[PDB]
Amino acid sequence: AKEAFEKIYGKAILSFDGVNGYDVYNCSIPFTYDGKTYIFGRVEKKDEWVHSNSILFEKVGENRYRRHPASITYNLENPFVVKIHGEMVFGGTHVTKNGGKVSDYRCEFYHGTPFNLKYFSSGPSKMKDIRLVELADGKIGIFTHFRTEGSCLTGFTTIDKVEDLTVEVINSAKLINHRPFGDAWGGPSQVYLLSSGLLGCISHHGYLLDIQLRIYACTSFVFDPATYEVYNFKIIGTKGCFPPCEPKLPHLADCAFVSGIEMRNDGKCNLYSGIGDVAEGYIVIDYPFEGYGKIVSDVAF
Amino acid sequence: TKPCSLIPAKEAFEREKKIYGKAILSFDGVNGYDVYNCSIPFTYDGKTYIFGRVEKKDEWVHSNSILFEKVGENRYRRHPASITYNLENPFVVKIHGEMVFGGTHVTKNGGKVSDYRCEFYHGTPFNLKYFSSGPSKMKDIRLVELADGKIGIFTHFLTGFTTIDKVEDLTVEVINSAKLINHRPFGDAWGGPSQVYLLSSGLLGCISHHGYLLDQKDGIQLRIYACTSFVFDPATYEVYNFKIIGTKGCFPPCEPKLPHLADCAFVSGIEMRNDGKCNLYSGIGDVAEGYIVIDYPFEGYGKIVSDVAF
Ligand SMILES: OC[C@H]1O[C@@H](O[C@H]2[C@@H](O)[C@H](O)[C@@H](CO)O[C@@H]2O)[C@@H](O)[C@@H](O)[C@@H]1O
Ligand SMILES: OC[C@H]1O[C@@H](O[C@H]2[C@@H](O)[C@H](O)[C@@H](CO)O[C@@H]2O)[C@@H](O)[C@@H](O)[C@@H]1O
Repeated sequence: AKEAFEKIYGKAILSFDGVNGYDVYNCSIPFTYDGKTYIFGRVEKKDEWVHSNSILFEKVGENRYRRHPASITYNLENPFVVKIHGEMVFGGTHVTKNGGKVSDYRCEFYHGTPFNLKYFSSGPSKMKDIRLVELADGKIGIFTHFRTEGSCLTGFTTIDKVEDLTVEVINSAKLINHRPFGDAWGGPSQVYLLSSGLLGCISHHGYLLDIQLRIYACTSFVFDPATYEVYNFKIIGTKGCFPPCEPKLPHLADCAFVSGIEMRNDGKCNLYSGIGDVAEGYIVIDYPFEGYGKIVSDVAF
Repeated sequence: TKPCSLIPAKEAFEREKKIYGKAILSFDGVNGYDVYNCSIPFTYDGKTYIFGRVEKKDEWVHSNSILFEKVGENRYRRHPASITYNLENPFVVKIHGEMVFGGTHVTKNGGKVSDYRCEFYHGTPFNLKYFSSGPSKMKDIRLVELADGKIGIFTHFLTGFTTIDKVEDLTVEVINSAKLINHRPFGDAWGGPSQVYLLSSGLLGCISHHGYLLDQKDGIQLRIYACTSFVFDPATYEVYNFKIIGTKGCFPPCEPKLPHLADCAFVSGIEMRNDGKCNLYSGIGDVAEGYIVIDYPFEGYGKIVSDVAF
């Protein structure tokens, strides 16, 4: 609601080459494959709305990524990755239009190796916020976000195998205790298995500050799959924490759309976020799940 | 019982056809994947291009559409600058001075196909912008710029036809309200529009796919696809000159993706040659793209005046 978060140990905006100067934002977390670092980016012209594609970028230098020409691209917004049963699960939002107007959107899921991803399922109509994680016992955890009916409710369910991911499973997910989130809307960008067996969630939450301001903040919480309880909900980042950048339009002046965290050698983490729907940056923050266990999941493909 | 009405015409075509040449296209830069069910070739900025459906031979419904630049005779390579499209069966047309690009976007549920619709993009060939989808489970939607500057739309429910003023006006509602064309020439064949051309007469030259299920005495069931053409009067919805113009056996040999596709040619369209004949491009056996050199199929109804010179 009104927290008192406004310590950062460093910050940067990433540079992206090979996309004709287009904006790149709302990225996946970085991942490794075959001795290199990669990231998926949402690529869009600054002056175009709902004209995104998701592109695979290879890290080529400090804070610098270049489109990898071998990879196919995906007709998707807000790409994301996770490791399930030793392979990549990749997703994003596929937008349908009717005569230029958005009419539908759904999450599309791919699995395989990073240069050989195969489409296997979509989530339900008008559900953007779906994230997967491998649980300690090898089941697959699924976070869902029920947004269509004016409500903003988060669900959680499990499946045994990734090709069991269906509309029916997602739609029937049991609701989590959402009372910690208050009037915020959103959900996880990246979910992590912790050494405790709990799940560390790095999430995006939106608020109207009261005419209103739209705020999109980087948040975290810890989730217990055994009880459906939520712990330690907090704000961990805002757009003002990142280096300045002119937002895509003025109404996005307080918009950070989180990507996720990466652990550092020094025990702190890089919090990656889309900012202003124009850029990707990171801030260096304290480990947000401190006391609930260390991250044991990885994106080392 | 009720053998498809098209079988006699298919058999007669195989007896009576005139083929002046043939080739299978070669594709570089897709890791040995199959490339089939292409767009027609087009030109842009002094080069020749074609969009291809790219899929591993032993994978079903795992396609992407890739832009290929022409390297040499019958040879194309993936153009690395282009984005790729998560689509089957890509196609192009020129409308109001720009490219309209389309293909089929497949939705799955737990690995199983649950839906598919045509997605449309517009712009220049390396800068295509998504603007609309057709209705659920309608693959074969084709556009053409009419003699009067309106946009003609062919639909498949039975083939329908309707018009719009500007490409942004292409909606599910417009497509679903299309009036049915004269069905009587087509009989009981399954089929759909492929590339549509404006003719100098103001009529439309339509390249189409038509086919049927064939049970074989001892053999397995084939899904025949043949390359067909007809001429269409947009004022009356009348169809002229419906005929077969290509079959898989006309093209160079290629082992089909699965045995039921041993007589599947899924047409792409025609390209005029300097000698007044045409290259008929087709997907063959869902594994390759080829062309056969044929007589101009709209002979007597006017010259093609539409273009894909972008
Ligand atoms: O713009 C802030 C925030 O809003 C949501 O997406 C918007 C836009 O990015 C997207 O093209 C359309 C259609 O899907 O929806 C929203 O207008 C978020 O999901 C996120 O993308 C964005 O940062
Ligand atoms: O396979 C013959 C012919 O059939 C249709 O497509 C098939 C297949 O290629 C496609 O992946 C799926 C899902 O759309 O549908 C059909 O099984 C045609 O549309 C054409 O693509 C193909 O040559």
